[PDB]
Amino acid sequence: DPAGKAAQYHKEYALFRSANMPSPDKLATGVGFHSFRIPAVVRTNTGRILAFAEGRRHNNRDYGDINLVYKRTKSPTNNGENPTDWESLREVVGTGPHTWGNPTPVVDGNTIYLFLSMNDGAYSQNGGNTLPDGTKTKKIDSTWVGRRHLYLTTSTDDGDTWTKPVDMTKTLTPDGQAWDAVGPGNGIKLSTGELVIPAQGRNIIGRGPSGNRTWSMQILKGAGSEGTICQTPDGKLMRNDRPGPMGHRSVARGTLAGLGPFATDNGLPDPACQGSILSYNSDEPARTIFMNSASTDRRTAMRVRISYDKDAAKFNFGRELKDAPLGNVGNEGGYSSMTKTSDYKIGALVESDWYEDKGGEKSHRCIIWRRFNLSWIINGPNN
Ligand SMILES: O=C(O)[C@@]1(O)C[C@H](O)[C@@H](O)[C@H]([C@H](O)[C@H](O)CO)O1
Repeated sequence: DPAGKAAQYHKEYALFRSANMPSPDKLATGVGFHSFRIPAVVRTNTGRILAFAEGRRHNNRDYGDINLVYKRTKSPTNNGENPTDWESLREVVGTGPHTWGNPTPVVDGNTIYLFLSMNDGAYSQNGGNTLPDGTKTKKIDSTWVGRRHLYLTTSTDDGDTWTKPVDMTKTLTPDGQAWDAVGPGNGIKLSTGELVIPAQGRNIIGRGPSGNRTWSMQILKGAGSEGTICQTPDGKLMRNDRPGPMGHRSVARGTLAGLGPFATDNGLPDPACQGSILSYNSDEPARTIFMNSASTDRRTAMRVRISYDKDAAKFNFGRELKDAPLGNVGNEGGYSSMTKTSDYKIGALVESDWYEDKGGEKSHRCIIWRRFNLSWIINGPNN
């Protein structure tokens, strides 16, 4: 890989700063957030970078009052290089005491589509969880009020503003389903122009002229809840999903006509956590980038890898992110999202956990923004 001859570049700093950190991220209304989790990042066709997250208002839990927040780079050309290159925190949607989350964006010409999940504020995945008013949640169920919804919002002004989210659950989530997830992380635009958004048990396929899409479900057998999608260099689709049990990623391949079986990929250990994947380039040699925690049991083993295979069958060892660690962000590791930047870097959002209450709800979570070039990956000491 000729990119391995270039000087290695990496830079890293916190982008979503939890309430306990200096200069914590707050909305202009003064609403702050205990934790930020569940990153998503895209480069728009202007070069601007849009970074999304869940702003978890009172604690780090997945339920309760959670708003879908974002930042953009201040210009289309600054590539997110420095902290001051990013705008202040904004909100896509925060209505009610509800959970709004699972940001799953895809760029489509001059429109950015953002899928997201939602649940009523009185419900959680497991039920019985304590809320700030002293009540306990109900368990997410198959009722309209109690089941996870799927929403879509759009921007046609480079992320500056977002349309009121539209509930797509009735057409883009299977009937009878209770829990659900879209992404989180990103969707893609295929070489043939369709949009593909990964979701629990299914892909969501957008067809139509750029910026005027209509969506349908591609139901999958054996897919995970938190999936990634990526058109590999051979032109095929690949789902690379978070497994149910800890162990390894679960991967399937196919086309818009259907995917083959999901199988455990023993080359990609995973602790049952979200991962991210990115088609980096089409020219020679074509590359797919993958990021996750490369450990069957912990989220603190973040690793970024390259595959040169046309089907992304094999990834290299790659680079452990801890080689370029940050010391004032807690313990890095968790969900991630990657984009290419205009200046030939990979930009990655990565969760980090201050862990002050260990795994309890009071531990503050923040999100790191990393940029690095291919050479940094290729030249890793164990690669
Ligand atoms: O960090 C996790 O592990 C998390 O809890 C965070 C997400 O907000 C949540 O929606 C998702 C879900 O619980 C699993 O995918 C099982 O359905 O996972």
